[PDB]
Amino acid sequence: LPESFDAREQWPNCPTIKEIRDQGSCGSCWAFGAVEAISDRICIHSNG
Amino acid sequence: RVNVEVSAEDMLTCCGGECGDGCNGGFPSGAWNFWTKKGLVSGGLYNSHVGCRPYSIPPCEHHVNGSRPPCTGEGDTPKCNKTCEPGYSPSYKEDKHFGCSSYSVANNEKEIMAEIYKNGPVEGAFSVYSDFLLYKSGVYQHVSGEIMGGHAIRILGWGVENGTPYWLVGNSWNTDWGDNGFFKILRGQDHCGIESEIVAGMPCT
Ligand SMILES: COC(=O)CNC(=O)CNC(=O)[C@H](CC(C)C)NC(=O)[C@H]1O[C@@H]1C(=O)N[C@@H](CC(C)C)C(=O)N1CCC[C@H]1C(=O)O
Repeated sequence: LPESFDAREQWPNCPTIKEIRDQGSCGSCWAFGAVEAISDRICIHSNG
Repeated sequence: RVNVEVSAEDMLTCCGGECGDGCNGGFPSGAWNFWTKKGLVSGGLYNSHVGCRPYSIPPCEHHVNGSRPPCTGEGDTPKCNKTCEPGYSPSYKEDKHFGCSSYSVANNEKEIMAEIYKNGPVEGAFSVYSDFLLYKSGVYQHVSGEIMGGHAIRILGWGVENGTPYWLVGNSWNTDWGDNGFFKILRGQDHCGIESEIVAGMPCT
């Protein structure tokens, strides 16, 4: 494995990876960590 | 075939007991499980009008001074409404994206790096101490402050800064907090438990 690795640079066709969201006044950190990574993954594995 | 903004609204409001307790916190693995059982519809930022179910809780200032109102530490969990916003197509049921697997990655820095390298960003959790709130840049390392609670985030890479190894992490406190919404935290010694609750999963292709 490489010394460094930035997912934003490695999958440039997947803008969600660079996105930062705002959970608002709610303890929904658990849901955000999930949906954000799920969005990145749906894009990264776009079928086959 | 799909670059979609997955709805945080749908996960937060409709998962129920299996994910924990809505705005009062929950379980990361429970959330990935929901994705595989019920799927998630699309949904963008607070009033973007993007997707089936955009986020309904307004953005606020998270431990910083900005132009938005200050956050007031968790409010009420909104209703689980199984409908898309007006004007959006397709319907709720057909806008659902399903995951085909949900799993936990071991507390092992190398296995976490391999997972991210091969399959993409993962979700993790760590203990937030008071000194983290003021983070601005560099590699975070807990020095002092009282425990504020657990926090789940997205880990999307790693690196070495000034000789100090770190994890590249995306917070969910908007972009005016920290380093444009991101931060780096000490890697390799389960610092604040950053390596202890890594969860991920794979989409149904
Ligand atoms: C089986 O497990 C257990 O028995 C323990 N779990 C539980 O008790 C329920 N889960 C939790 O309490 C998780 C823990 C985490 C380690 C997975 N917290 C959460 O889901 C949230 O309370 C994440 C969150 O949103 N935290 C808040 C509080 C901060 C201090 C971390 C936050 O970011 N906030 C709350 C307000 C808006 C935003 C902010 O402060 O800027």
